[PDB]
Amino acid sequence: MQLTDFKALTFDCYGTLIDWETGIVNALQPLAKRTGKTFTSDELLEVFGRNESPQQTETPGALYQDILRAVYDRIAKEWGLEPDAAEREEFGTSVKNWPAFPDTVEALQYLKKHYKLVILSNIDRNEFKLSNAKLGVEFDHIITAQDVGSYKPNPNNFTYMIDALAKAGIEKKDILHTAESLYHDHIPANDAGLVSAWIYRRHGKEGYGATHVPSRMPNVDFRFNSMGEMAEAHKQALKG
Repeated sequence: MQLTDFKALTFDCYGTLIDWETGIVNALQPLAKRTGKTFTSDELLEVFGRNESPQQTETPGALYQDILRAVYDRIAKEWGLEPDAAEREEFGTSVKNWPAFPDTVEALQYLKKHYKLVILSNIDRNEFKLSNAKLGVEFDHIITAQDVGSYKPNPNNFTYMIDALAKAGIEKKDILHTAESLYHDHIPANDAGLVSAWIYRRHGKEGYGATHVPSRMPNVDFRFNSMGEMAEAHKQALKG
């Protein structure tokens, strides 16, 4: 079991490559300021996660901005605030402001030299196009919840991706599914028979943050605390 055995990295984006937690914390600041309260980042992410998961209907909405706008309305209500139309508009379009993790671009640019790179996203294609401009590489394949007809962890998202990659020349055993979310990615990757690389982005933090809690702990074949550390492990494997 070696990193170099694989031909394609199939990525989660939001939480693995894009730091969506920092993006959400930043995007909630205008609304939070009106409460007069003081929130930690963990507290804001708890509020976001408790109010976003209900919006994850079985059939995906066409536009992720509609989820964010509905979340804004829910959070304004929870905080005893009246919603503001301009704040809602800015919050709903905020994916374009969500930053990459500081290590992501250099890691992706290295791994692009050696692997086919694929995206599996629950956030829609045009939002991901905005994030992609910050990620420093072109992705060979991009699969969204709108393509599949469901959100991960639905098994259809993984069979859709596996079939797409097979048609592109990548056998299932040559896929390494690389992602932070045990719930969204590694439980269904396990069930689908994929090998997993767990990027534990919250390794130095408490809890799951903006990420849904998993029903079980999945098996993972590789563990890294960052994308940069995955790239370093590949470099070390090639050196012997």
